[PDB]
Amino acid sequence: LANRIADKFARAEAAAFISGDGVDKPTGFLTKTKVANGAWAWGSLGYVA
Amino acid sequence: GGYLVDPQTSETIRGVLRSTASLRQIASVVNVEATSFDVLVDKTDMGSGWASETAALSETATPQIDRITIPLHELAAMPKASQRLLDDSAFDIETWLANRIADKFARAEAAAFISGDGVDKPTGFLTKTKVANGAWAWGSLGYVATGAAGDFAAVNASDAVVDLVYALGAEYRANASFVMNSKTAGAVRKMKDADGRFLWAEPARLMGYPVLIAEDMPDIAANAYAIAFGDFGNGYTIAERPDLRVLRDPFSAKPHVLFYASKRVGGDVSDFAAIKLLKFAA
Amino acid sequence: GGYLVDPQTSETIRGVLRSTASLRQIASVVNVEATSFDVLVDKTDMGS
Amino acid sequence: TGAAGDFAAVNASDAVVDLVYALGAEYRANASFVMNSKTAGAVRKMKDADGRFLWAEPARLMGYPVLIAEDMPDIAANAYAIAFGDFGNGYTIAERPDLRVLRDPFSAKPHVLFYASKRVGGDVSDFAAIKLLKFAA
Amino acid sequence: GWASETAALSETATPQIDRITIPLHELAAMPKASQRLLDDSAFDIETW
Amino acid sequence: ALNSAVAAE
Amino acid sequence: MDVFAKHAVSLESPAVRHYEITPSDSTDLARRPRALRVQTGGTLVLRDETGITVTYTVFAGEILPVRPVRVLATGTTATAVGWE
Amino acid sequence: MDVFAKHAVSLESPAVRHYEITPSDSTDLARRPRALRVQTGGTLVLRDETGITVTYTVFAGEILPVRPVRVLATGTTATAVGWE
Amino acid sequence: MDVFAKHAVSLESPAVRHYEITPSDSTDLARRPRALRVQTGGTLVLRDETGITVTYTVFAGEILPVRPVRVLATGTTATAVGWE
Amino acid sequence: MDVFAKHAVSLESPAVRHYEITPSDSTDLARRPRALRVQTGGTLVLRDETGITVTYTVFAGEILPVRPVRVLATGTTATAVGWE
Amino acid sequence: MDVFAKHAVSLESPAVRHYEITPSDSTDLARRPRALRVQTGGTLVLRDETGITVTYTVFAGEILPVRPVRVLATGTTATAVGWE
Amino acid sequence: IALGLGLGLA
Repeated sequence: LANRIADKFARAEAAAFISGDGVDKPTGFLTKTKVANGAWAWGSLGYVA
Repeated sequence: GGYLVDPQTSETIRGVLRSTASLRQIASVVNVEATSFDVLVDKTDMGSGWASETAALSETATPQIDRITIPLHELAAMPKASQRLLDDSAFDIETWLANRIADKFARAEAAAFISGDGVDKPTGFLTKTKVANGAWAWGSLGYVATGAAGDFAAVNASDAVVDLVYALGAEYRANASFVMNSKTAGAVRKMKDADGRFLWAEPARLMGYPVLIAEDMPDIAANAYAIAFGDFGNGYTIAERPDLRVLRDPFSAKPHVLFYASKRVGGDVSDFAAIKLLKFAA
Repeated sequence: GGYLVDPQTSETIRGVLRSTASLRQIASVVNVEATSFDVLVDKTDMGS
Repeated sequence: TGAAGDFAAVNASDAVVDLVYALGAEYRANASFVMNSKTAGAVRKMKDADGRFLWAEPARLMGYPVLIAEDMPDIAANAYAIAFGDFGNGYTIAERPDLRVLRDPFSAKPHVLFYASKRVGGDVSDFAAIKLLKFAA
Repeated sequence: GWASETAALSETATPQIDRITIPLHELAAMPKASQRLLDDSAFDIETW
Repeated sequence: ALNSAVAAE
Repeated sequence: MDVFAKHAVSLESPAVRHYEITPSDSTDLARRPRALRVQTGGTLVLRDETGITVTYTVFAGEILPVRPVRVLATGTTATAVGWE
Repeated sequence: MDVFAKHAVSLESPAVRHYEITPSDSTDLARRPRALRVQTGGTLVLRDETGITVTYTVFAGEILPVRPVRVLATGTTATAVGWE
Repeated sequence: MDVFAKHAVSLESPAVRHYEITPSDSTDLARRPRALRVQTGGTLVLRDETGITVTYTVFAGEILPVRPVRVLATGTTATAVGWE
Repeated sequence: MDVFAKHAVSLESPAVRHYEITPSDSTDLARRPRALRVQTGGTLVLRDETGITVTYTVFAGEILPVRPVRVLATGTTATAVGWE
Repeated sequence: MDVFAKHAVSLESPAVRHYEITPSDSTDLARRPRALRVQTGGTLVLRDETGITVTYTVFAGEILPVRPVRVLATGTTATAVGWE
Repeated sequence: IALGLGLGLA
């Protein structure tokens, strides 16, 4: 169980590192108010289409 | 004068060198001094909480556990050799038959590791109640279908290879391999683009993934499973004894020697999520 | 005489092997014994 | 191959790949092509519908090493210009590895007349390990 | 065989053996060199 | 590996 | 027995699969064709994936190498068969 | 003496091999052609490998870049020659 | 549902996008087409990117595989639709 | 001055070299052409490399993308020019 | 705005650059064209780079995918425009 | 344009 709980923790933190929101878990980079690149400011991530 | 010429023979009695690609080198080999082997896998996973500061914490999930029973059958051969030969045939016939029996067993267990059934031989991955991928339950191997019945797909050929690759799981593709036979590998290398150039680029790997050329998978029939792909090192468990038990009997066949040799070996699939197949149906 | 057969179990209990590509091996992993961490970045530059 | 003189026109280089994959799995682990130079030139001249030659210092073909001999027949009507296989298992050379020289100042009298010889032999040992390409039909 | 539990295993096949005779012929050449050349031709013509 | 009487065996 | 079985089917390649089309009018086609073989001459209207449509005054047996998403039934007087 | 002997024969390439076809009707063709050169104008019916068939009101000397599996004899009034 | 969705659209490939052109006369086209399907026969004038122009006495339903930058309105009597 | 000088000449490429053909009848052509431009309409007979021959009822100015080895003179009423 | 700007212009690709040709007669063309769009039907004579020439009885609006070095003026009755 | 059999644009 000490190996399998660690496995599930390393797999469940990957969802928070990517698509996680702010509540009680890390906020992933997909949830960071994306603003289109070219109109790029600091407080936002850029995308191209 | 020509009776003085005494032709020199070879050092070691040679033979035709047949295929040794036996799936044993890519799977999980386990030494076993028993009659059956029992692998214990997990078919589910746990749950994580992301627990808050001061709310609660309930019971979380615990992975349910499957026992898979390797039957560990035996494989026996008994050549009858002559006592006049063994004393007068200066090549060491005892260890030559012990090498050839070991070669025959390593070749005959390759057919049982792939398409053997349950009766006194291991069950290969092909005889494991295949279910189309997408509706994948645990007790089954998944396949994807190409399209047209005989050959690959018509308008878009060779993506059957790609979606079979990318429907196998991300961790299993880290060390995975294709398994084919030679007249399927020839047909895959014959596949070519709209201009006449074969579209694919000593292990003879495909798309970067290694390729095991068996000789015991089916060829490309109407509904055959000619190409398999996956992490056989986690998916397939071979349980065996790492020796070749030889007993010589000068007693039943009385002027003969009658080497009874038998190693014993078993195995089926241990992880159903780690092998996918290519069906040619629809 | 088939009850004396006692099948040998595995050495280690195995498991289904799920994905571990977790973005932890490419990002900046920092050990921290506190309630929070404060990365201090520079959002502009100087002039010459 | 197909057509009598050349390779098979509609689909070409398939006579190569079924020759490779009609040789066995173990022998292809260390096998080699055997050709001559004007056959290897005719192979390298093969190109797709774009004019680009499709076969991408030992001058290997399809990953497999190639021995450019000079004593095979060229691409004739019913010739066997390309061989392929594990000749290390398939073909056996038996010889004396020394070159016996006897100089003779006695027969040809103002001359020295070096009589040199070595003895050598060999045919196929393993018939399963050599495959040929016939250009007939 | 894939021998059963109680099957009374009879004989099996045993590979028949072929001898192929390498004949070991000989290959001979006899060049004719001048004794005036060998004495006056400072390159080592014998080993050449 | 059989009798020495038959040549091919 | 096709000698071109291993060859991939590009857009430039000949018609492997053919199916007759109906002027469906605001229901898209099942599969969009690489080309249209016209059966009976007339006019027919064709819509792209970007949505713009024009009328084509087509002749009787012409193939036209256009790749339409939907054939509408408003101005369609011409029957065609799709090639793919 | 062809200077294009080493070139591969694609589907887009010209007709290397030609053979006249008969309206066989529930026996498939020997080799399926890349294209059909029509000899006499009329109607002819063509079946794919997927099985669906349509009638083609074809003209006299047209080539039609379709790749049929079987030409049936029910509605076939037009004689053609296959190209491959 | 296109089976050729992953395929790249080359210049040789069939017409994905079509738009009717107007004889703009010293204002260039929005997108230059791979080919021009003519709607009504007549004459039309076409300019390259290098600037040289000729008159084309075109027929009714012909496709002409030219890639023009601007269609002028001086000698244009023929209506066409661009393919791209 | 050709800007396409470095480009390779495939089978799909346009006609670089042209030569008029005579209905030779059991003497093969000097070079087999990629295509045949017909000059005068009629019938002409064409033989493959595999030997089978058919009659083509060809029209006046058609190009036919066939690659013949020999044009016989028995049924040939039509004059053509080879393209290669 | 061309979406095919990055694409290379092959021999099989559509006509990027067009220029009207004159029957120059023993002065070679400035640039040899990939194809010839004929303006007025008639006869025109074409020479390869190897030097052999034939007369083409061409029709009115045909494109002919030939790549000529020089168009002579002896038998040329037909006006054409080159494509490249 | 050129000499293929291909249902295509050019």
